[PDB]
Amino acid sequence: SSQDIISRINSKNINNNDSNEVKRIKDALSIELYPQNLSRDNLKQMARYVNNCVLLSACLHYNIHHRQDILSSKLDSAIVDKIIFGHELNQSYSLNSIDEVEKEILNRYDIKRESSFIISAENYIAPIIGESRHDFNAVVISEYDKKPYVQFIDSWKTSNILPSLQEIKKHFSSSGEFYVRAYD
Ligand code: NA
Repeated sequence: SSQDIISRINSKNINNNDSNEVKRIKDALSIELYPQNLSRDNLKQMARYVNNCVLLSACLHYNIHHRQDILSSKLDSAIVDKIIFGHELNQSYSLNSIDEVEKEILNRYDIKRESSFIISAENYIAPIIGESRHDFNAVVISEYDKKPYVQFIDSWKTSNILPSLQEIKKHFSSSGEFYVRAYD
């Protein structure tokens, strides 16, 4: 798979309107197992390893999928997805709150055991700039004899890379859509 990334990122079959973006990605991206059942501490180490929020979140998603620390950073999510995964990842319908994101993810896990997702928020409050598009990650953690829970992961937000639901909710007002996507 990582060799397919290398082929895509260096290819000449690219619309020149996308050239600078692909170059920014190529410049940032580095290419170098974790257990099948991840722990919260595993996720912390993976989030630290990878660290632009769209690139970071896609890198982390990829690493989680392969259970290995492969991609890191040293942007249109469609272009990023095409490079890292080889296609755009299919999205959910728009969701209206981070609470609803959590519920949808728990439902997907309940039915299909799908456990790792990229979240795209429209009106995330970033420092200084305010409401803005922001990507981050969510993984379902299953600890012994405990109900599965959603761990949000924001590898960009280095002050708190594993926020609680309460903490991440601080970064939203009622303004905003959310979308969930995942590599299959
Ligand atoms: Na926070």
